Amino acid sequence: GPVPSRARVYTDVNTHRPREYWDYESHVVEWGNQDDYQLVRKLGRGKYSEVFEAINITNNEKVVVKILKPVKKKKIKREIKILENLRGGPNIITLADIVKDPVSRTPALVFEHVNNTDFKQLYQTLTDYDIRFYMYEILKALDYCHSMGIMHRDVKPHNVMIDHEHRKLRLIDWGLAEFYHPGQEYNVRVASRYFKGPELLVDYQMYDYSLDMWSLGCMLASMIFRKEPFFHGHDNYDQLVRIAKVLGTEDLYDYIDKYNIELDPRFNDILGRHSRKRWERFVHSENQHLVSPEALDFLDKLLRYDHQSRLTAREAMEHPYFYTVVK
Amino acid sequence: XDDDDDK
Amino acid sequence: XDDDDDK
Amino acid sequence: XDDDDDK
Ligand SMILES: *C(=O)CCCCCCCn1cnc2c(I)c(I)c(I)c(I)c21
Ligand SMILES: *C(=O)CCCCCCCn1cnc2c(I)c(I)c(I)c(I)c21
Ligand SMILES: *C(=O)CCCCCCCn1cnc2c(I)c(I)c(I)c(I)c21
Ligand code: NA
Repeated sequence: GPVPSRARVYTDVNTHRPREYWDYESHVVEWGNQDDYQLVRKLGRGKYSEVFEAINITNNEKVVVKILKPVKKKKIKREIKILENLRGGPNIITLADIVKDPVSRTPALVFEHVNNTDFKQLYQTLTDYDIRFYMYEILKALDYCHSMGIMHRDVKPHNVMIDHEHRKLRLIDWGLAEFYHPGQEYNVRVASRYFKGPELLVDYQMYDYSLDMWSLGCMLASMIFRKEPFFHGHDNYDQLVRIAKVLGTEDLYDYIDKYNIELDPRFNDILGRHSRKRWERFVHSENQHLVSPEALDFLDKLLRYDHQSRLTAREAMEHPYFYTVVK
Repeated sequence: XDDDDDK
Repeated sequence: XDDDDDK
Repeated sequence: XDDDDDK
């Protein structure tokens, strides 16, 4: 069997809470009044949701309404409970209300509104300083949710709303998030392919908050190198091949050995042998204004195979890459 | 959304 | 992989 | 509405 692992930070938060904090299946929802809201304009569609700008007609407040398609109530309560436990944290999207149609019983979550920039416009315009600023703002949200015993598990550009005109950022889409219980084996079929950590790709189930830090590093590399996504796999096996062609195979097999991880023999066959490629090799004329020695050192400390060796979000906030933002 | 839930 | 040799 | 959009 694989060697067990525990988070280096916030390991025991959930045992320092009443059971109902994390036992989301017992949660009793506080339902508001759907008649308080009217739709204004559609913003987007999810696999299980339709997302609208809306207005509270009792007090003129602009909000966003996320109408939920039929999924298991268990998943809905998990997302509600997590949003209520994290409400108020820095750059965490704020849940304002929870309503349901009395006839069709379709539920909806009501949130503060964000005027999100086209991520195409967004990439053209961000400077080096901007990337550092927004990265620090994401770290504030991740440190906060990790400190409250939750892993997001789906960190990626589509789930980071940036209103660049208002220099405003929110981490959204808490539908994959989960409570961290040390020793628990989690489903590895989470995150989007390009942002999946090596632990997911080798089926190492005793992962923790540090999964989100791998995803964050994938976002940082795509932004500073102007290559989206940075690790562009065709499937979950190719995804680890793409990672191994940058980080190298030597460290991958050291990680597998350290945790007594068993790979499919054919997976081992396709991984081959790849030298580590220095981060400087990804710098080009078109992206060099976003790259600095500090950025590459920071990236190198996020994108590590061994989840225990990655910076925590709190450690990341201390990195010299952020000195120009905070001091 | 490449994935959906936890188990 | 398609065979069970687990411990 | 109804139909599934893609690209
Ligand atoms: C896999 O990621 C596809 C499904 C994701 C659906 C995303 C639609 C955009 N979206 C979703 N929730 C949103 C919120 I709450 C807010 I506030 C905003 I602004 C947007 I755009 C949201
Ligand atoms: C048990 O069968 C797990 C499957 C093992 C992975 C094979 C994936 C599909 N495949 C087959 N040969 C491949 C090569 I050679 C390469 I390089 C890649 I990337 C992939 I995807 C391969
Ligand atoms: C079609 O592309 C999207 C599906 C249509 C969503 C509108 C449904 C009817 N409707 C109109 N206003 C609504 C509110 I305010 C709420 I809260 C709900 I739940 C629904 I159903 C609403
Ligand atoms: Na400054």
